[PDB]
Amino acid sequence: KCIEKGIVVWLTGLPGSGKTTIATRLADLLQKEGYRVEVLDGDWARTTVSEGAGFTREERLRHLKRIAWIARLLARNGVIVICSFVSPYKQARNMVRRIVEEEGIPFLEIYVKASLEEVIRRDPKGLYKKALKGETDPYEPPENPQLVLDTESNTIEHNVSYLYSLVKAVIE
Amino acid sequence: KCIEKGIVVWLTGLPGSGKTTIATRLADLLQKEGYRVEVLDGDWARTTVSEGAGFTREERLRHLKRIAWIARLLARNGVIVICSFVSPYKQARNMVRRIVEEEGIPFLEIYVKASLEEVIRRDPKGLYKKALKGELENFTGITDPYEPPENPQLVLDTESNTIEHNVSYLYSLVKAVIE
Repeated sequence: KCIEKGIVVWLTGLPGSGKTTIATRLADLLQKEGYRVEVLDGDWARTTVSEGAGFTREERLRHLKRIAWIARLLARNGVIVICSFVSPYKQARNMVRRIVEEEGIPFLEIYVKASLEEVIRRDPKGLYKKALKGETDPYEPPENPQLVLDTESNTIEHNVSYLYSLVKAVIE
Repeated sequence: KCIEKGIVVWLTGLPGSGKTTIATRLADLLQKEGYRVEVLDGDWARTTVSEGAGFTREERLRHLKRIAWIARLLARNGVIVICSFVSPYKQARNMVRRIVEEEGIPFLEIYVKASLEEVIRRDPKGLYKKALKGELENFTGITDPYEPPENPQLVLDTESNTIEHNVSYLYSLVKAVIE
């Protein structure tokens, strides 16, 4: 398919909330339909555009602005860009939104909601190793997310379906 | 317009050689013909994707590798990516080429040729302003001897030919490659 303008889908939520799997399944659906799609996540970024440590808030902010700009270039060239980043800070996410919206590109902020208690209770191993590896910063939910995907009340498939519906309502 | 895969046109040369003027004029030509085009240059990068980097040789590399990836992503989605950056080192440019070619994307290294004395002579006012405000270490013409490409896909002699002749010459190579 050859659409003039794409969109930016921003998945924000706690690590372990299952953001990437949702992003991944969404991408498969859209690609199968002929859409140009790019999934951008921290794993990818760490080795490519954001390689070079930095966990200071100044650094993460520079990292997020960079992602925002990359999503803006791709979407303005017809790509559906799906971003999966914890992006815990509201102000940071709002800065990302403005960069994308300045281009006239739709910015769909998706809150992938999971409970902090449940995420740590199911992964004591990971918490422990993050403690050993050098891991105070509370997650700030969106004030106006275009969608909230409750990963605990619904199945991954129904959540993917909810997101796919919104995407199509926007791009079709 | 719609093409399956784009290309990466990498302009390399000394600051002041005319790289960016060439990039923009070429970009204007292709867009007017309906192609999806993005011009990536240092001034843009400096306030966006590479906004807070120093200028150490390792810092510049991180930056160039980053540009190579952004270019690769755009190009694999049908975009003609025209790049104009300060990349005096062959190794650095070879690393950029590798990243692009890996995706199977054509990488055209264009040498915008102008001597060091020539770019200095061209812009006295500019030399003085960077020096007076201490924003040198950027004018790599001296701080980092430029290493010409061993085998560029094209050479644009900015001393012998006009910008019109050169933009037109680059445009023919680009059109020959994108079909």
